[PDB]
Order: sequence, then structure tokens, then C-alpha cells
Amino acid sequence: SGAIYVGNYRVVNRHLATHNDWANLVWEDSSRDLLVSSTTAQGCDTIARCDCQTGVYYCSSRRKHYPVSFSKPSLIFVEASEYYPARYQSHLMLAVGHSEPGDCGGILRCQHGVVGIVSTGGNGLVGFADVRDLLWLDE
Ligand SMILES: CSc1ccccc1CC(=O)N1CCC[C@H](CCO)C1
Ligand SMILES: [Zn+2]
Repeated sequence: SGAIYVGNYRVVNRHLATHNDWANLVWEDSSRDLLVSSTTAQGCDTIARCDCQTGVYYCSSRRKHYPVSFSKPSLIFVEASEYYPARYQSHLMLAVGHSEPGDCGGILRCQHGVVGIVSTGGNGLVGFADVRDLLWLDE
């Protein structure tokens, strides 16, 4: 679990969004596993605006942060589950690093700020949904 709070917005994994998130929906993209809902309070997370391929992510299944090298956002494969059937996930970045179910929502950060959130992973790999292209989160 986990979310990003920037201004009057809450960014969560679309498969983990609550009834409240859907009742205050701003934007969602099933292919990206993202959903953004509105909030009454002001968020202070800084979104990174860069092309970094190194950063640190929080791994709840180990209560630890890990440094990782990650790929550029791209279209990659995901099987099925209570949430989606096989499809290409867009805007996804992979890194070699520990993850298993429950780890979705952990933040990936670089020196410039928030890069993305854990969304998938498998056999020793972890997948992050990028948020750096969503320029409207700041305005
Ligand atoms: C860190 S998730 C993980 C890691 C290792 C193993 C298994 C998982 C769970 C997982 O991969 N999924 C269930 C939730 C939806 C995911 C796709 C989202 O577009 C797929
Ligand atoms: Zn950066």
C-alpha cells in the first residue's frame, strides 16, 4: 500500500483505489495502473521532472529502502489477477530488486523528487509506474 500527495491530489495504484478515490476521481489509466483523486488538504510531495535512471525505493516486505538502476518508461507484460488479464503495461520502469504482493504503492525517488510507485514485479524484478510525465500534478 502507499500513495503520493501533491497539492490537492492523491496518486494511488488503480487496483488499490478505494470507494472514496473513485467518488472523487480526477483521472485514471488502466494501462498504467494509476488513479488520481482529489483531496481537501494540501500535499507537499515534490514530483521529479528528469530522465534519471537511478534512485531509491521503499520495500514494505523488508521494512527497508533499496538503491536501484531502472529502465526508461516503456510498454511491458503482466499476467492476470483479481485486477487485470495479460496486457502491455505502459509507462512502466523495471529494476533488479526485491518485491512481492503488498509492495504496491512504495515510492521510488531520485535527487529531484518522486519518480513513481511500485506497481508489479516478479521473479526478482520490480516494476514502477512512472509519474514524471504528469505535468498537471503541479498546476
Ligand atoms: C509488487 S507486486 C508483485 C511482486 C511480486 C509478485 C507478485 C506481485 C503482484 C502483482 O504483480 N500483481 C497484482 C496486482 C496488480 C499487478 C499489475 C498492475 O498493473 C500484478
Ligand atoms: Zn531525477
